[PDB]
Amino acid sequence: SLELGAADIQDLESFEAGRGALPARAYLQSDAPRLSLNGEWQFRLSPGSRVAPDDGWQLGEALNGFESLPVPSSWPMHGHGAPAYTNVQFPFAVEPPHVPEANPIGDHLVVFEAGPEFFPHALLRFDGIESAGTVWLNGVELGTTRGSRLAHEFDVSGILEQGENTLAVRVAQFSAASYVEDQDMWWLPGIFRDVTLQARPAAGIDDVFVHAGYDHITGEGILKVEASRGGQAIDAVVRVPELALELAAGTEVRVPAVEPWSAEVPKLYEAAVSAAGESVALQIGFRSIAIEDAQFKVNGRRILLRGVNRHEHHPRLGRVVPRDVVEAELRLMKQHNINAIRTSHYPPHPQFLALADQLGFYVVLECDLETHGFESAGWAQNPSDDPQWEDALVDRMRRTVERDKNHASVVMWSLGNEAGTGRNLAAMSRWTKDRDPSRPIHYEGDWSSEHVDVYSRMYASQAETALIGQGIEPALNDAALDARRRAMPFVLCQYVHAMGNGPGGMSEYQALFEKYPRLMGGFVWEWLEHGITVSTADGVDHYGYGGDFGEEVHDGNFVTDGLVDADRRPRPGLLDFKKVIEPLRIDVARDWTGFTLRNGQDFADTSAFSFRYEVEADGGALDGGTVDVAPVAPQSETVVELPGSVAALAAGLSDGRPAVLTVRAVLGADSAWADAGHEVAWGQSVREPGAPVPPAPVEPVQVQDSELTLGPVVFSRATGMPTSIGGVPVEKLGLTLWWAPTDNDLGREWGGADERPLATQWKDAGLNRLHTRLLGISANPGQDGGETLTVRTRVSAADKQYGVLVDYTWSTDGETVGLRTQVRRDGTWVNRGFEVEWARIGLEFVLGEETELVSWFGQGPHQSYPDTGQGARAGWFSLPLAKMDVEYVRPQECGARSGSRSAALQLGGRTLEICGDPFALTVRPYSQDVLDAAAHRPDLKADGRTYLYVDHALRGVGTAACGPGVLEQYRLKPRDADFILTLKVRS
Amino acid sequence: SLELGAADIQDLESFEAGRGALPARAYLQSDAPRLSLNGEWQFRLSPGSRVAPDDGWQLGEALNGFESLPVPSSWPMHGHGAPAYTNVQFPFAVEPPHVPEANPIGDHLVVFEAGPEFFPHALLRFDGIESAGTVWLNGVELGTTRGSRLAHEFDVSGILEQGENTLAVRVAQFSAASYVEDQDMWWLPGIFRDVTLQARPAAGIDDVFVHAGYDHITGEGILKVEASRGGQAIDAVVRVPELALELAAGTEVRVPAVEPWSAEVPKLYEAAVSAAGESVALQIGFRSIAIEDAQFKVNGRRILLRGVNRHEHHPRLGRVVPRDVVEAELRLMKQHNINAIRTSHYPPHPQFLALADQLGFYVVLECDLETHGFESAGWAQNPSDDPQWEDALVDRMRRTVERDKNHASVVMWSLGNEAGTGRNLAAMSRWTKDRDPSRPIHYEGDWSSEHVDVYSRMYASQAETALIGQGIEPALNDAALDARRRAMPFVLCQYVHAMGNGPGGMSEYQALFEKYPRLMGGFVWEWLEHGITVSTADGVDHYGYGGDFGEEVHDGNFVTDGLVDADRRPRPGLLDFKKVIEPLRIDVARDWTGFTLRNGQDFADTSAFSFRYEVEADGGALDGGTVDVAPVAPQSETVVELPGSVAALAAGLSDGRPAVLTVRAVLGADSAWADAGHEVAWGQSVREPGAPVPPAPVEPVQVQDSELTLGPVVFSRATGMPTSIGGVPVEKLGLTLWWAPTDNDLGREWGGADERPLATQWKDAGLNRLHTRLLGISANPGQDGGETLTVRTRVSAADKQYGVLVDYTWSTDGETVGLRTQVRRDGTWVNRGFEVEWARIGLEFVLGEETELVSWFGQGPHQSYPDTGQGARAGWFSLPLAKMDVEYVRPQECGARSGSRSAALQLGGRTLEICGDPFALTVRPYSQDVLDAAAHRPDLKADGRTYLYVDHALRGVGTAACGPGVLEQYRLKPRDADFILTLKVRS
Ligand SMILES: OC[C@H]1O[C@@H](O)[C@H](O)[C@@H](O)[C@H]1O
Ligand SMILES: OC[C@H]1O[C@@H](O)[C@H](O)[C@@H](O)[C@H]1O
Ligand SMILES: OC[C@H]1O[C@@H](O)[C@H](O)[C@@H](O)[C@H]1O
Ligand SMILES: OC[C@H]1O[C@@H](O)[C@H](O)[C@@H](O)[C@H]1O
Ligand code: NA
Ligand code: NA
Ligand code: NA
Ligand code: NA
Ligand code: NA
Ligand code: NA
Ligand code: NA
Ligand code: NA
Ligand code: NA
Ligand code: NA
Repeated sequence: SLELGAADIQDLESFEAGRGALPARAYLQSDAPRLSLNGEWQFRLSPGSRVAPDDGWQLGEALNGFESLPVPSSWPMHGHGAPAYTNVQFPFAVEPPHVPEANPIGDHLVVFEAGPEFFPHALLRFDGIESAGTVWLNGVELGTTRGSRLAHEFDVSGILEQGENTLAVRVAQFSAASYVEDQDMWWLPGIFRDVTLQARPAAGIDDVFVHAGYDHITGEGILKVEASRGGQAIDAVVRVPELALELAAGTEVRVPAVEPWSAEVPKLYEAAVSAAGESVALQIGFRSIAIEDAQFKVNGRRILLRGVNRHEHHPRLGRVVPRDVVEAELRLMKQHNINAIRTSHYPPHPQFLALADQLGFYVVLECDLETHGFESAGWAQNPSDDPQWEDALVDRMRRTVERDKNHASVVMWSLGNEAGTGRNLAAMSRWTKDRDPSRPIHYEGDWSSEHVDVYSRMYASQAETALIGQGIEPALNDAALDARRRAMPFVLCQYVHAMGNGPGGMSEYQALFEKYPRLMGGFVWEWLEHGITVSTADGVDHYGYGGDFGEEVHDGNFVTDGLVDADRRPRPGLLDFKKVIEPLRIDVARDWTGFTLRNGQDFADTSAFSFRYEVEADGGALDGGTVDVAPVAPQSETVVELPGSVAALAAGLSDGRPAVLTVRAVLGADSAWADAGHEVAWGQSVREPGAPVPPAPVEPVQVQDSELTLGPVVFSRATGMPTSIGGVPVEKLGLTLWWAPTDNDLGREWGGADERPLATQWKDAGLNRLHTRLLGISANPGQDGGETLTVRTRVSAADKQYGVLVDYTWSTDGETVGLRTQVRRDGTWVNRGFEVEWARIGLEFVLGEETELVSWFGQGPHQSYPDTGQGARAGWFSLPLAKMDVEYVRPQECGARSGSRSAALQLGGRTLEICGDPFALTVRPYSQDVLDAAAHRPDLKADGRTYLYVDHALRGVGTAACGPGVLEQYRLKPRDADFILTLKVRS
Repeated sequence: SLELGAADIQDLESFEAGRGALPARAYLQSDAPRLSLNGEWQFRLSPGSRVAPDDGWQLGEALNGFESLPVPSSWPMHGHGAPAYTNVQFPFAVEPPHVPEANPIGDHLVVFEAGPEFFPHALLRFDGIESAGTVWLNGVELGTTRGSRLAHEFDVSGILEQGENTLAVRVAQFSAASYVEDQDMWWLPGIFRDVTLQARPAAGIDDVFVHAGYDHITGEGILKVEASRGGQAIDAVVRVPELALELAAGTEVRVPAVEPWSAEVPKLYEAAVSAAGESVALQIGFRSIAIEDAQFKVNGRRILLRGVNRHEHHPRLGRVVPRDVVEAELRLMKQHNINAIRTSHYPPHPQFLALADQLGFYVVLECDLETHGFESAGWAQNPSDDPQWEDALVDRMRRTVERDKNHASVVMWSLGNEAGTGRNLAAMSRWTKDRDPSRPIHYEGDWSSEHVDVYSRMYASQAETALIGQGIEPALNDAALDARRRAMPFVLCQYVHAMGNGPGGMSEYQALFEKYPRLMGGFVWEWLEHGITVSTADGVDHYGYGGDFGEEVHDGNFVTDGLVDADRRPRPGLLDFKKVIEPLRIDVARDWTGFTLRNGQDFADTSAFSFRYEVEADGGALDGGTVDVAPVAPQSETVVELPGSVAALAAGLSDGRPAVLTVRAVLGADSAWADAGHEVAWGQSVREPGAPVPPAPVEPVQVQDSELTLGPVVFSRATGMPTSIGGVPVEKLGLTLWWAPTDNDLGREWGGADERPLATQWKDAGLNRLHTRLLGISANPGQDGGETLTVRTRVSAADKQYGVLVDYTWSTDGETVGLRTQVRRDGTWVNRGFEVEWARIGLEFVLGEETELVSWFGQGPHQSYPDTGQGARAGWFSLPLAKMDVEYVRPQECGARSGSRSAALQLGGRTLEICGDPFALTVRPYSQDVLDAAAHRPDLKADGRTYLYVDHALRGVGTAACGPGVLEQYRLKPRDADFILTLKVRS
């Protein structure tokens, strides 16, 4: 046997869970001496095991080819190799347990000093290594690590020396473990979490298991704190000063009156567990979880999960998320009404749990297991059902549970994600149920739900969710399993996929969640986009995605699919989600005399809120103030009278004059996660402006050689289009039926014989390449000598027989311009045997000047489409042109403001005003073809023009990239239509 | 009605065949004064009718914005606008008869002088205007033209002035006529054929209709020459000096003994038809066409059509083909055994016919009609069935027939191409049959063949052609139509689509054509690639295709689909076609004592040929000479003894020594189309070399730290691959299963539930991204202390479970290296539910040095794949590296030499020799990924390496871009395989 590297590769191809580590235990804050070894290490990268040197480097002499690297790190984020993104597909041939030849091997080394406090006994702790580590201390092999987001500890007693020590870690990117770590995220090798030296004093505490239940009938806590050393129960004293408790470890007691823990009221009691040589600090939250009557209950009450799936990602540091970023993003979640987190799809940093305990989230804590890439071969060779993987998979679940078992915020254990079905998942479940019966088990991969306590699905349609909510879903074939599952509460562990413009359809899910007790709620996919910061030539920063790093196989921008960008800037979808899940419902009376208030919280009353009202009209705020609301109990509702001045305004206002009454619930005092005045919920009553009044057509049409003039409008006799309106240059006016496809429009709509993405249906139909033919121009009798001008056109596409006849009828009294647009189908809009859907029925004005400011009356300030925009409230808004856009990583249709009644564009010295029955408003400095063609934001370029879109109809955006497409009521099928606009130019 | 251009557009949207022209007539050479107005004209381009100026330009004063342009021209070939390519799809919305707003309008003007010989009567002739012309002379509108490849004449009597005249022509690119001119070719507006002034003397001859039949029983000609003036029969004298004839026009006579016209013997008699004021010169070919017993017969004999479809294209002049290019390309056709031409899909230049008469081609003369783009809407609005188009379509057929009716070479009239079915096609057929019953009618669009005389199909499979050949195809539903069609002879008006690497499957068609009398033969699609010369930045010329000129809709390189490139350089497919259709069959005896000779001609014996033999061995030609063959009658065969020295050589040669006997039929004397010695047919008998002798494995394996040495081979212990062989640096050695897709591999294979193109099946399966894992390296006992080296690998692709185990076993005696390769499937090669086919089973050697020369024993000199290479004969060949490639416009797999037994690559100072059982040999200066990625030839770049491909198996190339894919016997399904090679390096 003559090839090199055979021994290294045999270890990497091992089915075992690594070797030499201490037993799995909790992460515990203790008074034992601790030394962080984080800092600047030395690093050397080789392309595979067979050429990785065996040159004595572990002794830190002859450091040929090492350079400085921070640890913790995801090494490709610091110029060593490159990040690589795949969703489902493995980036290596699928032949477990074998590894590819191209397998980055990273050799890490650090020299440190240990004082006498680390003797005689100490350990080394590694909180994460992707994917396989071998650890040496002073040349002595301690062992190996498997389970990339799991902790490993190694005893260094007798190996650690007083004074200088040399720690060496060889890390392989790929190993047999990669076959069970196929999460949809970047592949990023490294020592990416803390490395810590911990003294282990005699008579200490190795592990602690807190049991802190709550009896909602009596108000009592039920407390038992187990403590062990070396795997044996030990005498320790547990002290809980706030509850006046001093008790022995290992004894169960009843605490007469505790305040229970929930995400809404995350009450924690400080406790210490003390042995003669070591003391552990704990935060204890008393809460009990029960499944009863097909409901998921905490402390005796059904809860509603308002969740997100949280990955660990940083755009410049990879899997290393700095603590201040964690703290800020959790506050941002609370500020957007989120109360639940799924740790997709692996345990988080160990210090994450205390923050979730403190700030208050219901946490689904998920084991590091996903074998999704085996699905394409019908799950042949799936690790989850292969006996050779049993010890490895049970070890993952054991380490997951042991680390985090003391945290009140963890309300469910999850076995993993998209790992199919099989005997090893059943083993993991059995192990967990035996070890910790206090928490229900979650796993979506096995729909029969045989080895779980809740029924979990991902992206089940609103329709199917409604059936499950009513308990009337189709039965399993096994009647015993059906009876069990039909009696389980139901959770969407992932739903309303938040990629790009979207997600649509959130309100239809939320109405079900709030109506049906069996529906626990849902976790959006996902919290964050995994953008990675890159720069073009000339150094414009932007986010990159799959394929931007030279990957042979990748999944493009499917990793940029979140509610916030990688720097935690909200996408519009987060603003809408906040409103959809708001925990108070405020229904303002149409006569402005009061509002109905529903408290949708599970435990807290409304005493934390201040209730504010404001009345706004075109001239500004007319009135505002606070109203005193007696605290409303959870799940209750009341009517609140508004002060009489508000109704008096409603009475006085002229008919047709717009006015907006807004009632808001804000924090009355600072919380841990937001300041006093932070808005939690709102409701509105709107007095809509009257429909626009088209002008009297008293101005005649003036005929020149090549132009026509009608009041302030000049028209080309060659095209029938205006060339200027009140001095504003017009380069083009035409009908629009299409938009630059969203990420959702690039997804297939499963169901229906046509499974082309909508973007492809549009391209096949020519909707992205429409052309206009002029049929005629004629003047007609107006009023008092005036005339109207009718321009008749037909819109179609090359090689197609279907079209729409579009008639524009222009009128003017010299100041206001009336524009009537009439659209009539000419031939059936069917292509390749399927009906052609439209994006919109609208007009595109291309103006020959740049727009500085856009103002409108409608919804805002952010974008809104028919099935989104919940967070866009009624009002008057004004934005610089640049802020009308949405900085999605792949540019796509975005920025429409649906429900507009009036708009004003400032174009230098003139203002173009537009009024209509509800229309969508979009304004861009580049064309739709530039938007569509652009793959990254630097591809967008302003051309000195204004592209103004006025839509009479729009389709929704749905979630077709993953899950339901646009629901029927928001789809736009071809139809005939007519609509009126008025236009005015002020100088 | 206020829009501009309404009158111009109404004329362009007219269904009528234009106006003001003289009656259609023949193109006739006459002694009447003629003046060509070709030369430098003045030209002005406008973007559409509505802005085209009406500024008096037709009077040639105030020439604001005109510049010089040659006429004839296709104006986009001279920098005015751009060529645009579509295949089927129309480049404008389909709403006949309406035209798009973007419609290039070209205003042409020339001033010329007319002498007194053009008075009192003269006409102006236009032999082609694409697509709509309006003609003025001295400001007087003469009329308009429709039918872009048809002639129009206008009477200028009373309008032409003695002295200076001003001719003005406004030409619109698009008109209602564009809907009936949807040929797959470039859209190219212009005045693209001759413009001629012709005097019309009193007592002249306006039209002539030659009727020249042949009675094959008596050998007599049957002659009647009709002559008219002003639509009335006239007294004229017909003189045919060579036949001693002086006869009256309008009288039918029997000529006692003529020599009949055929493509093989294109006998023409010079004749003159004379009235008092004008004389016409004619070339008369006596031939009669008959359909009898389901056979297409000329002069009493069934013929075999060896055809091509000929478009008119020039890479720099567009639809203008210079006469010297026409003459040369026709000679090139004859030089490649072609005897028939279809004028796809419009009449050719009027002077083309005399050349076809003279050089000898059977011509299918096709009317300018194609409505293919209506098929996508189920032929809704198809002009061919719309009564409004009847006069326009009958006018096209009338002008087609009248122009060319006197030419012996025209043996069938065709109504058009891909125009569906309908009443107007039936009218065209009825008109033609009434006017000229001497020629059968062709039209493939109506398979029922109700209004035609032959059954025509395009790209019918070899299988279906065999059924039709035997008269056993499925019946039509109408038994009367079935009886008629089953009694028709059958022609493939298009077959073996010649796009890119290919066409495969030609031999299977040819065997049928020669076996079954009902099969008339076939016309390849097509003669030429319509490449257009363009240049990159830095000025490297290359051909462009669809999309290279900014087209919104286009069909890419589907216009580069010919046997020759646009400059008439042969593609390999033409060299193979020449051999497939060779009109003599030479079958050399295996004992080299003689050959069987079949004369496959229809009329001529073999007396025109000299029969040559040559014997070649490794050292060169051993013997050669001529053999006297008594002339063999058409459709007969004989055995010819070879001189005894040839057999004596066969006897003397050592067993296993390679030797090639070639017998060739060459022209014994110059012809009109080639020189004496031009090769027409050949046959060979080959004494194959013995299989290679692997060396005795007497050399041991030497083990170094990171390398192994086995005789002259050095191996990496990290990869198992050789790093040098006899000092030749080796960068990579690995298995190949894939090739850079051909144009055919990009086509769908209709039939079978999998209609992905093969290229897509390969991409989905990862065949374009294979990776290799090393399993082990070990030495084994050899002979006399020597050892063999076995390297075990596995080849697969990321995210796939299927692989192939590949074992390489190396041996050496210090000079020769033996390489045994064993391939074993590991898992089923099925992806997406369908079996994955392979391109090949071979090896890729990447050498670290450039190759100057490639020599081999096998077939050549050009490329050969399993279902091609008919023209590649056995022999020894040697080419510079650059000449191994094939300059297809879109680079793709090409250049393999199948059937190789030995190869030698000169790499500077060393020669690498390879021997094997038959293998395919390819050598390139760039990798397969560069080849695949390249869209035009300048994308290819040499990287300083040599890419050497040795294939044990290859698949065929088929014709899947249009018509049959690879036939079953040439497909390469996954299998297990083993093969031996020997390698030697000479310095
Ligand atoms: O973004 C697509 C998503 O699809 C789900 O099936 C998966 O569980 C998620 O991890 C993510 O990949
Ligand atoms: O102010 C009410 C709060 O209720 C919590 O349960 C939630 O996590 C917060 O996001 C906020 O909605
Ligand atoms: O190259 C594809 C070919 O397809 C045929 O159907 C057509 O008759 C030809 O003109 C050419 O378009
Ligand atoms: O030399 C025989 C010749 O026969 C003709 O019919 C044919 O057009 C030529 O290409 C050549 O084959
Ligand atoms: Na619920
Ligand atoms: Na994703
Ligand atoms: Na209050
Ligand atoms: Na809204
Ligand atoms: Na885009
Ligand atoms: Na035949
Ligand atoms: Na073509
Ligand atoms: Na002879
Ligand atoms: Na051959
Ligand atoms: Na290519």
